[PDB]
Amino acid sequence: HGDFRPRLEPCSCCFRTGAIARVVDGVEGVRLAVREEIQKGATQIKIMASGGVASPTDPIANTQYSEDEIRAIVDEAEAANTYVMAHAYTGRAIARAVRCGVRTIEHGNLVDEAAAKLMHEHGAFVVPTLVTYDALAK
Amino acid sequence: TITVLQGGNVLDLERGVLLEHHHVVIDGERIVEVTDRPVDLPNAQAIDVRGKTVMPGFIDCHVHVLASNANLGVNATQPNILAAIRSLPILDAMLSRGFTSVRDAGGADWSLMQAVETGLVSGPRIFPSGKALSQTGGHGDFRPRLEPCSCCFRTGAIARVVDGVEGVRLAVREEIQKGATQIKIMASGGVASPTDPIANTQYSEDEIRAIVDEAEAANTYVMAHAYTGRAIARAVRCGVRTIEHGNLVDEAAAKLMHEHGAFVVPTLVTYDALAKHGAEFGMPPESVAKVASVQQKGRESLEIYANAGVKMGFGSDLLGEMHAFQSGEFRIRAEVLGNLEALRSATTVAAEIVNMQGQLGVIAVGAIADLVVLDGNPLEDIGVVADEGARVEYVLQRGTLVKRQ
Amino acid sequence: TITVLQGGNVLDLERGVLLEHHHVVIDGERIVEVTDRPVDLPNAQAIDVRGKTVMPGFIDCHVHVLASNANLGVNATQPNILAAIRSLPILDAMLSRGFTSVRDAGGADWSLMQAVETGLVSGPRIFPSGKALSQTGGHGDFRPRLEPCSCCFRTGAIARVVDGVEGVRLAVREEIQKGATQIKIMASGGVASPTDPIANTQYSEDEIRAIVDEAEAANTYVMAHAYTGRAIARAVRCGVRTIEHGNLVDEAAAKLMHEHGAFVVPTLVTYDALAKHGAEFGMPPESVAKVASVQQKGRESLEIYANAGVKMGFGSDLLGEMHAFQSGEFRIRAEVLGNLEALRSATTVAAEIVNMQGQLGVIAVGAIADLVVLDGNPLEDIGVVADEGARVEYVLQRGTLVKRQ
Amino acid sequence: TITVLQGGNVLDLERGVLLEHHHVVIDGERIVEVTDRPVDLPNAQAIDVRGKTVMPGFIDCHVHVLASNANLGVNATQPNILAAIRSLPILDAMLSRGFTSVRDAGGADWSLMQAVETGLVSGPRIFPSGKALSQTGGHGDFRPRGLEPCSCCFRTGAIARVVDGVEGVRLAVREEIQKGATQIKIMASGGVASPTDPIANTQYSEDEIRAIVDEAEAANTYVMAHAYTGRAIARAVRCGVRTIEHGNLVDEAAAKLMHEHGAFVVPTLVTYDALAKHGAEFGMPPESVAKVASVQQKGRESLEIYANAGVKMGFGSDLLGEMHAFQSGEFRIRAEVLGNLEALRSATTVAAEIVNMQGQLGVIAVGAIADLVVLDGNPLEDIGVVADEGARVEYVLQRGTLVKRQ
Ligand SMILES: [Zn+2]
Ligand SMILES: [Zn+2]
Ligand SMILES: [Zn+2]
Ligand SMILES: [Zn+2]
Ligand SMILES: [Zn+2]
Ligand SMILES: [Zn+2]
Ligand SMILES: [Zn+2]
Repeated sequence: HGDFRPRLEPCSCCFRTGAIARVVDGVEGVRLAVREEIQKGATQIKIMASGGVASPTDPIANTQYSEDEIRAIVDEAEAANTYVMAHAYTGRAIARAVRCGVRTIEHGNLVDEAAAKLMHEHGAFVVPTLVTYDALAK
Repeated sequence: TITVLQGGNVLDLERGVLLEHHHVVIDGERIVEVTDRPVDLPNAQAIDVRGKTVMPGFIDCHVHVLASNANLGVNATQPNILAAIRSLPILDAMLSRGFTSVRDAGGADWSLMQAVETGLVSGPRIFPSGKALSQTGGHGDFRPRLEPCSCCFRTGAIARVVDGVEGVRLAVREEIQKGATQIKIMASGGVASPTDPIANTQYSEDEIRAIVDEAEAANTYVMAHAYTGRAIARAVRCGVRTIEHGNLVDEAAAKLMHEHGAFVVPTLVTYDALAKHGAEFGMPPESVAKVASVQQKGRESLEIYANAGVKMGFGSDLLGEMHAFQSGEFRIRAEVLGNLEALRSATTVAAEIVNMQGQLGVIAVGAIADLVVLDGNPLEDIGVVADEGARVEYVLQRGTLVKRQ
Repeated sequence: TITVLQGGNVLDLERGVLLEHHHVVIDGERIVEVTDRPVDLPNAQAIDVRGKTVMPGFIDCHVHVLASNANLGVNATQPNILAAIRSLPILDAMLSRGFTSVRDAGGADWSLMQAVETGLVSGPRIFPSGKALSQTGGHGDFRPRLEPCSCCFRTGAIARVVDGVEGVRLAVREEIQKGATQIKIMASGGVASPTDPIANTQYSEDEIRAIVDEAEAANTYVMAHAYTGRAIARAVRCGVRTIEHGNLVDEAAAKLMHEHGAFVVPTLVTYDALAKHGAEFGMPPESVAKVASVQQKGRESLEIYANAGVKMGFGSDLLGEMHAFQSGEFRIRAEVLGNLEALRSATTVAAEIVNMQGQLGVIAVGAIADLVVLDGNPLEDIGVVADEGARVEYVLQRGTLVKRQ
Repeated sequence: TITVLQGGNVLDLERGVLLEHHHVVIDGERIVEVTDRPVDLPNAQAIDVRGKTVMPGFIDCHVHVLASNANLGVNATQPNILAAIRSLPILDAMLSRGFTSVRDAGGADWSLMQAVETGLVSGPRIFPSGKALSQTGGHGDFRPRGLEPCSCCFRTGAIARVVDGVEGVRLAVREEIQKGATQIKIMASGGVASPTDPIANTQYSEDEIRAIVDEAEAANTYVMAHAYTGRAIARAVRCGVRTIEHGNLVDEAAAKLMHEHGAFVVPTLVTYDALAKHGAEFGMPPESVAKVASVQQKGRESLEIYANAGVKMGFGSDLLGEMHAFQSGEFRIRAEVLGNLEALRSATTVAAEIVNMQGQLGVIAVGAIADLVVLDGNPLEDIGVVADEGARVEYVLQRGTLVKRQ
């Protein structure tokens, strides 16, 4: 959901201040990236854990990151006494993310009650963002 | 507007009969009516299909559209534009043979699939794998027996070499970003590659599992090249959906396959072709050495699969000028299982493999209008489909008529 | 075997007259006889050409065969196999307009050349430049106004970016290894690039001299893109042999060009097309700001060149769907210099540019059978050529007949 | 629409006289009339400038807009988005003092230029250099005497980049021009604000400099060059650099050579006074303030040498950090040696020539761009009406529109 490359590859050495996301894969890759972000003084960690609307190549129904990666990220955030926030639409995408230990779910427009129940139980929060969809409608 | 195939004998595959003098009505790209009514045609393109079999367009679940010559090593090193050009005839010939859809097993990309869909290029609908994943020294590694590798994708390479869990994870995420519809791996040694004996397994289980997971994360599946029962069993246990070739199964592995709900796509016709014109068409001499063994159990494997109840899809896997023999696989399969089965393999079972059950491989209301009009009855003579081409005189694709023969 | 175009009016260009009812005799790929003899036809393919002009195939000295859309930036970034596919119509159309040879000004390679020569693909013989050389921020640099840089050659890319004496030396050596027939460089600001104003020069004299040398070492020459008299003069003084566009010469630069024996290839049609459909066909707004100025002196320059006695070749340089207007350059030139000269630019002078003196661009004994058959006389009505292919009904290429219209 | 400054005393600079009660009529972004012919347009938008001097807006030929603190080492290492933010008050303040154009001498890029031109940000028009070119250990190289690691990407707070070698510089110039520099800045000498280079010695080979000049000329611009001594100056000019920065230690030999080649100078005397008082105080390293003692001596003196050899002089300040406030003081310093006509010429007619905008800026004439300052008093007799930190300028107009009311 953060990869804005159109449908060749090798990206990009260094960070543009206009960039929302960075692209990192792999357990050691994410682990580092979280440590880098916390060093640079983030207060919490955002990940994309499902497809979205604003990115070119990902349909919304599919999931992002392995459970190993997400678990590594949640651990590195907890290690710095903070939490992970996670962008995620479907109940399938939410449920996994929550059980990997993420604390807040962003958007969450397509929950079933099963995933909702799991959220409540784990004590995870949701941050709906309904207004953006009406604006992107018009 | 709107089209009617009138007076045909519509092949219904789940009941296993022709339905004579049934009309089929196409609106846009979809089939709207199948009936033996006198039908109410005002502004319909009538095409008269009296006493000729009309069946769903064929689906081939294992092609390499870009294999324009039998030495895959030298196929990879041909210049890009030239690799692309040489695939254009291959795509045309397939379509004229009745094949309105193909699953490409490494080579074709999303661009090629777009080129047929926008109509820039004549061919079957492509379901591209992107590039097959291969471990180092694997069935996709075409380096001879020193190697530093190679940081740019040649458009005529069938495969790419990637090792390790994060390596393969990233490669799948790449391939799906570039727009693969499914993921191909090499889970065993093969024939067309320099260094791997056929009995050996490829990729650890951690690698395969990682790959399967990334495919499922993008709501698709992994197809896996595998010969022996050992190489098949572990691939299926890791979660691969379709097995390619599969010539050396035991019934143990077939039972496991059936239990997991895994498909096979045998490609027997490629071994018969590689037998006759192997070293002749420029495939390296020690690769034709390996081709002797797999074709033996080839027909025998078909029986094991049917006995275990494992669904079987149609596949050629022909390379280079041997691409002509594509339709002969129908015969090969009809000789072992009934020619009802042979036709089912390329239609209903196929459509399921590519997740288009109800969309392709069946003449029914709501389905896509990918039709073949056939001079004769395939249900009694398999030769009407299995003769290089010959006896197919209409090919319809997504509503429109693309071949008149 | 053997072919006769009988009873045509053969255009002889150095005398400037039609030769009525002269038969032309083709054996293999070569012209064997040109005569008004009743000719001794036993087994020849007679094609009747009574009352129709037969002239050499046209040679366009500046095309971009791969420029399939007007934004050369986005052209570069389109997928490889698509870039290749999309050039096929472009090549086909050029030929059917009567162009049997093109010199490609960056984009096309040896593989494309081969595709047409082996007859895998329809179109003109190509004299490929490989990739246009361009300094950073130069006319072939398509990055917008803090830049990371790439390392693999996209097949839609017109240019590559190389700087430094050694860098350009290596680049020339590389291009010729890959099979370039001549070397293209950008020696000045242009129109189709984002960051360079047209008035300024590109590459040091050191870099250009090195490039020319590496060219000459492979017994070929350099073609140079250049507008103003200042940018031109220094390129000629470094020893570049052809000068592309050249819209803003003064007579001091023209005189020098004459003195050194340097050609020009103006490309006037492309500015008229970019005038009408510039921002309309997807070329960036600040590039069409730059197209206003160069077309002004465009026609005027031809007179300057003619006056100082500088040999002029035919060039279109059209991009994207504007490729159709190719023949229109005949009109534009015929309106300023006679339509003799206009025809000379695409035949006798053109062949000299590509070093095929006596091989192409002349109907004579021993020359290559690249013929156009024309319904009308171009020596009086230039429109019989300059009408997008309307009045050309036969195109012969290396002996064989390729267009019947 | 249309604007009139009415009844102003229009400074004409080539004659050196006020023209009292002349009206100046702006249409769009251009000046269309300077006259005393009563103007008849009610549709206009008018501003009463009775008994007030209206002159062209000032141009400063040497600033570092991004130098938000006096330690250029630590300026380079500040986070990007902060580096940007902190330059906004600097820009806004320069504009209020009457500077409507500035030539940035490394730091500011094309993005900043755009930000003011599209009006996203308040400040003078910028003529960006991008980044100053410097050799290793050069006036641009802020690495301590170690060492030799490091550096990947361009920090937006960095004044310079280090590049060495003929091809290296050639490529760097092309890069800088592609990124949208209007001219090229190089260090051709030791300096004051860098750790390792004593001011006496020269920087860059003649091959390097001459390659730099060529690439700049190929892009129809010029090279500006930082140099102190007559030795360092002469060779720079021999290699074809068009303007020389600072130049505090000329001999009349170099000056004469400068006049001959048509090369300009931009002294920046004010910065050395500021670094004298508040040098080590505002956080510039203790051995950089050791170097500042010497250059200010010959500073005032050099002005006379330049005048004598007839070498054109442009206004420059080159202030760092909070010392940015002293910008206008450079007028008084220059007035005290050469006439205050000359002081005003340096920031107008001469400056606009330096930035190749002769006739476009620095002159109130028909067809020129409407960059105007309205001044309470007459600078031709009291230089303090300009040299007193924004005190006596109550109107600033930029490309037609009014941007400061004070
Ligand atoms: Zn989000
Ligand atoms: Zn295979
Ligand atoms: Zn295969
Ligand atoms: Zn050009
Ligand atoms: Zn061109
Ligand atoms: Zn300086
Ligand atoms: Zn400075």
